Amino acid sequence: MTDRRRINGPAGATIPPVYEDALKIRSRPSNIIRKIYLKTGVTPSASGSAYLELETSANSGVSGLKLSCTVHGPRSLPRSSPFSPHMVVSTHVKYAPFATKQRRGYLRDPTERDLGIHLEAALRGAIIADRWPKSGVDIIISIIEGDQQGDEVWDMMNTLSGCITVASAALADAGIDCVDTVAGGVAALVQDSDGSPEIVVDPIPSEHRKILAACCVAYLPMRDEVTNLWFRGDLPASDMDLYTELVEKGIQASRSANRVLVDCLTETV
Amino acid sequence: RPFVLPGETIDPSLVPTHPKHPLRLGPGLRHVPPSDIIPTVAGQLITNLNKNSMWVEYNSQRYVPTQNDLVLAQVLRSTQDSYLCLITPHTPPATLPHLAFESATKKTRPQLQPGQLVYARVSLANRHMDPELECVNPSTGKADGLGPITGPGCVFEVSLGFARRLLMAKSREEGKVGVLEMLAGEDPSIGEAGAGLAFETAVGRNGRVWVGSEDVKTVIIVGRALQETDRGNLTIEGQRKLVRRLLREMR
Amino acid sequence: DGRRWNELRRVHAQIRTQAAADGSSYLEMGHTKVMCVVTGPSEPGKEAEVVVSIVIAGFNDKRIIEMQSTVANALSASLHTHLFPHSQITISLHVLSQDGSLLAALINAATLACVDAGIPMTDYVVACTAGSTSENADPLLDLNHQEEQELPWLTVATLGESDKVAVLVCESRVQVSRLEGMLAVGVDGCKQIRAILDHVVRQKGRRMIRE
Amino acid sequence: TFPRGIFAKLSPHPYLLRTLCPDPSNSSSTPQRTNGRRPNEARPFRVNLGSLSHAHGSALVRAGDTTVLCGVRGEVLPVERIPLFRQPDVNGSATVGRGELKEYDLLVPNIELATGSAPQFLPGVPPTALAQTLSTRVYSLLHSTRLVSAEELRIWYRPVQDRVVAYWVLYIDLVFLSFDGNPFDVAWAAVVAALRDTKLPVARWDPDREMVVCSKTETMKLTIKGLPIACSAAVFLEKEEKNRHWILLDPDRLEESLCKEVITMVVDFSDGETRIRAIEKQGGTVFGRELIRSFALVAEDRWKVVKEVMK
Amino acid sequence: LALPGQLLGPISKYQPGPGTHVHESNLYSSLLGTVHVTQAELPTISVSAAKREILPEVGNIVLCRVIRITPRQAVVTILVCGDTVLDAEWQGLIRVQDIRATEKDRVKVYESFRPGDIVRAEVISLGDQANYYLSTARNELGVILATSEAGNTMYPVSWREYRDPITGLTELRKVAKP
Amino acid sequence: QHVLLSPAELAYLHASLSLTPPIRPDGRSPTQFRPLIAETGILPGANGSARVCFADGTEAIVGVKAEVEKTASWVEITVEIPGVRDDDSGMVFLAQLLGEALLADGEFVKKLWINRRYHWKLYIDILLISPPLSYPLPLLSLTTHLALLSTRLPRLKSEGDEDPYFDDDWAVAPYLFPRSSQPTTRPPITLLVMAVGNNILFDPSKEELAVADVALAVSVTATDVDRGRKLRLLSIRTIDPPSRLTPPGVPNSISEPIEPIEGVWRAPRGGAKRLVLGALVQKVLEKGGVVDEVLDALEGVELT
Amino acid sequence: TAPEAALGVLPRADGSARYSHAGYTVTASVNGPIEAQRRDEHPYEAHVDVIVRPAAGVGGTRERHLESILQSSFAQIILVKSFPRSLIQIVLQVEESPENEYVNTKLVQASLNFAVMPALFQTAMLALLSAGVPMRATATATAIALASENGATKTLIDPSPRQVELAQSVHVFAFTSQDELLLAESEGDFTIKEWDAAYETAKNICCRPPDLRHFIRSTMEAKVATDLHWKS
Amino acid sequence: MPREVEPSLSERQFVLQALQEGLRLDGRQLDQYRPLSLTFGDQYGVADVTFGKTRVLAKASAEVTVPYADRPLDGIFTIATELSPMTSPTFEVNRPTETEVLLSRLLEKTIRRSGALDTESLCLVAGQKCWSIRVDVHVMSHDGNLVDAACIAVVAALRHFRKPDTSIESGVLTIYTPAEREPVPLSWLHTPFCVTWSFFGDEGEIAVLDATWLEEQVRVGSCTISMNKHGEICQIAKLGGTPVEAVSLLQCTSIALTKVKEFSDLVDKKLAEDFKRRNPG
Repeated sequence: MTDRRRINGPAGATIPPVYEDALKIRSRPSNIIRKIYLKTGVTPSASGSAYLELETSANSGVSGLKLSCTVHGPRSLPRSSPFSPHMVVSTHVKYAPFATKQRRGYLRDPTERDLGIHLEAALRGAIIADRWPKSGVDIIISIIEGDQQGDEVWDMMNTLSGCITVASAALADAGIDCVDTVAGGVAALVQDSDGSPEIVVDPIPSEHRKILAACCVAYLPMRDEVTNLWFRGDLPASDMDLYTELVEKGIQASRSANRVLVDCLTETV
Repeated sequence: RPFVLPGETIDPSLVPTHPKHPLRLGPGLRHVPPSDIIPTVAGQLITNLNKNSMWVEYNSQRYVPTQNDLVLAQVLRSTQDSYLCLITPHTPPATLPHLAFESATKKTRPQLQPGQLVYARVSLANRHMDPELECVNPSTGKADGLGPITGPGCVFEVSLGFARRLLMAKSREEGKVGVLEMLAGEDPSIGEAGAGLAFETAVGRNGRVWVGSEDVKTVIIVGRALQETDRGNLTIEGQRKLVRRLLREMR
Repeated sequence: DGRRWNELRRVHAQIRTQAAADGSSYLEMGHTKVMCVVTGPSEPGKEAEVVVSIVIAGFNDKRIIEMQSTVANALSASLHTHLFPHSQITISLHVLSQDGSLLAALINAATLACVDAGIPMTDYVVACTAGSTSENADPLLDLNHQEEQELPWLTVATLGESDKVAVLVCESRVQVSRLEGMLAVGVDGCKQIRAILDHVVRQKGRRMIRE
Repeated sequence: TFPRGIFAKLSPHPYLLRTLCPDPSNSSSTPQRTNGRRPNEARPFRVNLGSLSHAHGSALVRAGDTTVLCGVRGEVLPVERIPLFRQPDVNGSATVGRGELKEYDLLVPNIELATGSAPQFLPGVPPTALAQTLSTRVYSLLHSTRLVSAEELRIWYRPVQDRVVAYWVLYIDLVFLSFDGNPFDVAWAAVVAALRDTKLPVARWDPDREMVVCSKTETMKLTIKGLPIACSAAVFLEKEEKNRHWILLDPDRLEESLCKEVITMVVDFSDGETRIRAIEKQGGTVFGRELIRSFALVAEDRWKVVKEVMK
Repeated sequence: LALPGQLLGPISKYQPGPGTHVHESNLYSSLLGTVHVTQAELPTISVSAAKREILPEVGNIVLCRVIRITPRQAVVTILVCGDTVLDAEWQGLIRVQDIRATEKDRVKVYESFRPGDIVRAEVISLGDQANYYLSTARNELGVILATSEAGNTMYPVSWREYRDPITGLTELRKVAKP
Repeated sequence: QHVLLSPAELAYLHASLSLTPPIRPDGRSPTQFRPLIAETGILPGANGSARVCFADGTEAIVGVKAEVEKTASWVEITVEIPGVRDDDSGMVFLAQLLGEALLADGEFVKKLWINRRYHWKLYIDILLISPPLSYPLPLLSLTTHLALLSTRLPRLKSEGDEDPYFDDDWAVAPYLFPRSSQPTTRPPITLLVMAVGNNILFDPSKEELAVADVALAVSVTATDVDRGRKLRLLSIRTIDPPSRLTPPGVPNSISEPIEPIEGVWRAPRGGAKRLVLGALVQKVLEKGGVVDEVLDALEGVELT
Repeated sequence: TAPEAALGVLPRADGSARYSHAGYTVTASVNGPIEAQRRDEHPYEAHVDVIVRPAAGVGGTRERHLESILQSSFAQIILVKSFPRSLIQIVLQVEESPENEYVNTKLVQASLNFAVMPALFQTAMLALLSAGVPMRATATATAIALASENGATKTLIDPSPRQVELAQSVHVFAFTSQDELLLAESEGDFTIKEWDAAYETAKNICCRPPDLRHFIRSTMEAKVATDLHWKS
Repeated sequence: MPREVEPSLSERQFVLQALQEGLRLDGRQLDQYRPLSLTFGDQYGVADVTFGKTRVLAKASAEVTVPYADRPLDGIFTIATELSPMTSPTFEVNRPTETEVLLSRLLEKTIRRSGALDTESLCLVAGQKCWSIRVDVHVMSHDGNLVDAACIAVVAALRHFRKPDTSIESGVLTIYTPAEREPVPLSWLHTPFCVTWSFFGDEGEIAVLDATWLEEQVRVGSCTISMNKHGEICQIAKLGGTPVEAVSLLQCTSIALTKVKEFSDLVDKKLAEDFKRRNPG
């Protein structure tokens, strides 16, 4: 399978690198949210944009995860497409070629599309579509790095929280109406020296021995609403009271995340 | 006799510096802002001095509209104010006035079936605007044979140059195309003494030529002779030899 | 085996199988099983266009689209496509199991799906797959999947009882001589498969008019 | 009337002209294009390296608005998998193969204009022509430059006759977050920078495992040959006394849109003698023989600045 | 400089206006911008971003370039909205009946407008289609700038006609009264 | 999917569901589900199979086939909507949701473990025979659950330390997710919970879903009792109210209404409210809840 | 050794041509001003589309470059202005290329083929003139490749594919009838002084008082007179 | 652009009536097959076949690539047909066409089913090396039987092509550069050929052996028989058409073989005429 479009590697399949033959918990839970760096204006040509970075551990160890978002202004839709009084909102998320596993740009992996819908669900609620008929806003995120069967879902939740956080920033730089800033958040339940109960605001999966459950929320600060929530667990119904906390910790995480967004937007633009 | 290639300005001497009449310009010649005429196509120049025109003749198979040209158009579709037709395949569609046809009134209009063959005089040709085809000259009030075709017929493709010869009055002699007449039996040389055969011919600058006869056999014979001559420029004798050859194969 | 050449696999056909569809059909020839659901003549949100979609249940993309193109064109000659210009007709066919002669089941099942929908049909279009079986001659009407690998297989579709063939497809080699005997066999099979098909349509109607 | 900025979107070409050849003004009247940078002026390169953790080598090149992120990914290709392998001879005791890198396709570049890059370039569509033509250009230059040696990529068994068990395959993928400047110029410099930053892990075959193995805590650096750097420009002509011709270096997107002829030159000064690795002109009659030659002087100046940017 | 969602005011004190989304009787901003108030009728508040990318609204003057001229209509990209250049470009069509309300049947597209010209017109109505609709009927609306078929910049001589300076040829087009 | 509805009729549906008594269009109570006709073993040639039909008329056939693979993904889903390309994003998400429920069970994956270096793999193909008239996740969840129940995995006569061996006679094969009669796990269920204002409703109708204020998909698995059952929550996800994608209503004759008037339906701009989400989860996870009713009936369903 | 070509090879096409030189055989089809698919269409001026079809295999990314170069160069020659929205389609299929006996066949190659370019520019120009498309001027193009093994420099013209790989540097040039460079591309390690010598050597094909200018004219002359035999 | 050019209805009538009378626009009877010219390129493995106005050229490529994991034993053989914008202005690059899809599959089966090529001969190393024989069918001008012309070209091009010789030394295979070692012939067992029949009347009354393009748009349906001279038929493809009675179908197959044989004699002769010029002996 050689693209007529793109340069092709050797017909024989390549082999990944092979190496010759216990992280302590990073920080306090409530303020555990990793310090973030958000700047609007990363790309001018687009109506709006933003770039988000996160620190792998403690303060400024490395730039482990990096997001760049491109929002296109209210764009005239295709002539053949059916007229819509509501503004069409479309989200495209592509993992960069640089990840633990090489991901083809063409592939648009199933893992990647899943994020696009969630992000599409979070941003869609915030946008006011009734004010722009025959208009199509295209939100696009290209992920430079990932955070860092069961382990996969946890890593994914963190990337989602950042994608909804950059998007809110992007949507603001463009004149795209938003009921409220949408901030990403994460939460999870972990066990430490028989301390099963505690909830950590930022998962930090590798550090935790095992993670019982996790939630990713998109609270709209100033409006008591969650646009998107997705949670994986094996939680006994009798223990459901914690789920309420885990969800509530997530939105407490989002408010913290919102602070960066509000501050960057509020700070000199 | 002068031979030109694109980008080789025609020399000033060949141009007539006697501007009693501003010079009309023929195909393949372009006028730069200063009074210099530059060929735009490969071909042989002709002075046409008696006329106030210069043209360079290049035989191609694709027709770009020219006003007052006569075209063999086909009606694709109908619209409220107009009939849409194609001069040549893959052209931008032409616009034919609904009321253009002779004797037309808002109360009386001819209906043209989809896919009906139509003959038309080009009404306007502007690079900026899509072509428009008229049926009747407004002054005469008469189409003069121009219009839709109902007869039993077929349209055959032709090189634009061979088409020009047919449309030109001197098809025989200076034009050198007289196969149409040869098959007609007017000419003595054929010697068939057949008393002739009946064919109806409508030729267009679009490069597609209509031939219609009551007999199916008639259409093919005229056509094959016509088409064979285009593809291969034929010595009038060779044309004679071909018509006889096509005639013998006929039964 | 255990089947005489004249004999065909057991057939059970259901019409109006889908509770709520313009037309539906369920055909099982021996082990092979096919389900068809047809949207009624309808306009998407000149002659009408038939789309054929075949989905093979999990137990080659070129082979499928080739089969889709075959069923559509065959049904299109029988179907009175010309009557409704602006309408589109969609045939959705799903195969639960395969025992060979898959194409034949699809065209047969689809033709049963059409008559249910009420779309005008010039005639039943019915097909079977026959083989030569090598100068000894025992031409076979119904081809097992086992038998098709061993012996050359020819699939033939006819316009009902008439000898006319709308579709004839053979992807395995045969000598020209053997063919003349192979097609007639298939033709004989088609009328049998029409007969069962016509019975299925008639029996449902008798109950419908009764109901 | 001159509604400020409203005028520009209409009648764009003339607006560039007025600023290009200012009428007598109470000003220096230096030719200023809409970008604000004189024609001799050039966008300022800014390169930052080591950004991507996952890639073996990483490099970010910025030319104002335009930006390129390059990453070098190392993969090991078993010698048995590649068709047409023939064991090399370290030294010989006149026939040339197509090339170990070429026949084995050992280097696989790809330049990827982001959907985010430009209003012009958008997602969900097969690759745009400019993106594809640029990719091959980088490929062609990399093999003609001989920037990365074929020998360094080989993997040797080192038996206590020595033989090659496999070739390192180096994947180079680039992504533009934004596109407001000449594409190729920013990319090639990024590719050279990234290859320099590449630090493939030292690899040793284990006989008992029968599998090529890489060693943690082992670092080797690819030896890049030369530092070929490029500069590209496009001509603006006052046509829509021969029409005035102006040469525009490192063009902005708009300028690319209203200019029909471009030039790109690749030159290396490391040897101390000016060397022109590749030239390309298209779409105009402005770049005659005299203009071509002297563009290398602008290129030499561009080469001298880039080495300060690229450590 | 309020962020999206600042609680601008109680509905009683002020009235909803552009840039404001009102929920639960507490008006809120919907864009990051500098607020304004207009001050029988209560006051109106609005928030405006620092290109606005405004959607064309009916009755608004627009400056636009003609991609093509066609017998029944004119096809024109809406390059600019008054005081806001559009980074987002939406096509707009002008009808034959709309170009000049006087002498409607006599008005022809070819004579009124020509490709490559820039026209100033109102929005008669929303698209009812992919292409928005515009009209140059008002006397003030007309071709503001033109490029001759020869390519020479043309200077207006009369309201009906434009003159090419070097050619001396005159092309008929509607030109703006102002 | 994506049903089209007039502004008014959507306005009537929203209000009807809003009233303190939830006056639904069909008269079904919030808890009640619509009639369902199901069969198991319909699909031949599979370790497991199932088929289901709805009052809407939407129907599906789902098949589960497994082959041991050396210890890569342990469970694989494939969806084949007729008018949908495999590439379409919505389906991949839906498939993912279904997959999330099964894999997070722990018990299900544990059931699949055979050896440290060998593991059973479950390949699921979900086929919508009916036209995709309305949203399809509800049918897919029950269908997959049923087929999983029917799945028979051949018994392994290997002591279970050695490379594995199996028995030919299929009847010996133990049913996956066996019936109650050790604690007996139940295959996972994935259902959609809709909420109009304060009221919560289940088995949402296509016409109902359009007016949805909030919509969540909650996935639960239970441990049989051998106050009926002990239930466990695994996956929750938010399906965007199709409501947003709808016509606006012109008020009877103010860019945004200063006050929300009765007759006009405006696409619900905000997101879900925190209080609603927790209660919506509470109802589904309650003991004696709707979940047990559904799950038990599916266990009651005939097998092969 | 000497160029050989024919016009009207493909009857159905508005214009067609075949060119053979240096062991390169190209057959090209030109289609007159045509309605343009809106995505391809540019309103104010026409869009010229060039399709380069490989003799074997499928169109490479390099093949995408070879067509982009040809389009830009040929658009200046062609008079885009005359036909507003028309699409001019140039399609080239290479029947034969000089074999490299020294390496087995590799179907997909990423490098830019400088050696096929010289034949295409000459092939298309011949076809376009048969179409009659309006042109400001006519242009010819050849390629020069420099080899250093001999010492000093050896000039190799209309190079073969094995030659370009062995050669130190390759350079391709193209000249309008009004003698000016329309396109120039070079790859390798060379010096501008050596380039200027290649430009003046390349200049010879363009100006004469092989002989490219005469070739195009002569080839056209025979067809022109052949077409105009009817004048008699 | 309109996706398909449609013949003017007035034209569509003349051809139907002509065919009923037996007269043909082409000027030759219904049974006829247009004159065939087969010309081989000087380079090995290139063949250009011309029927009337339609020309198709086929070139054979044989790269060594890694085998598919599914079937490590068999090498890959692919026939790639691409309808071109040069063919007709309508056809667009990188966009599929109904005719283009069918042509490749029908042809591919004809060679494969006859099995002239050996999957066993193609594999070099079972694990990692296999031959990649290919033929690229280029359509130069589209009048009439593109399928029939491509088949005669594909079969001709394949036989003329020479693989790069292979020799195994010290139990190590070595693909030999052409200069290093002479080329190898194609190991061709038997030759398939393809013939297309077209029916133009309701009930399939009229049958035409070779169809002009104008004739091709009018005809109701068509069938294509693929037959080896000895009579073993690799493929039969009446994929769809107005119902044609079987008796006429069978009659057309016997006629086809008579047309196949005369094709086989020309191609074998043509291969000889060129071979003698290259290697006199």
